[PDB]
Amino acid sequence: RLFKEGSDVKAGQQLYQIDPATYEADYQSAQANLASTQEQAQRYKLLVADQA
Amino acid sequence: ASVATAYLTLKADQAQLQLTKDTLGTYQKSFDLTQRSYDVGVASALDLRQAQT
Repeated sequence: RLFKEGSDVKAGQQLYQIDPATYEADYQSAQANLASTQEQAQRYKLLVADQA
Repeated sequence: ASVATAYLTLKADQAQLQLTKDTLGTYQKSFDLTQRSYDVGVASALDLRQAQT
């Protein structure tokens, strides 16, 4: 818990960390898939201009 | 007969040389496309070699 109790807080201020440890893993998997497909899309964007 | 066959053979081989020049132009365009595709990184070196051959 990272707020002092009984105080005023603004919107968007973090309150607790709930130990992700699974969402971090699937986020790493999704980013690993993204790192392949975005450079494939960029290479196809470069090659589609010359009609290769 | 000999002069006639020689003239017709030359007349055939002129257009055949034109078509072989068309083939060379087509293959040069294909090799340039595969060279672009190899420089970008989609194809391997082996497709470039097998187009050059």
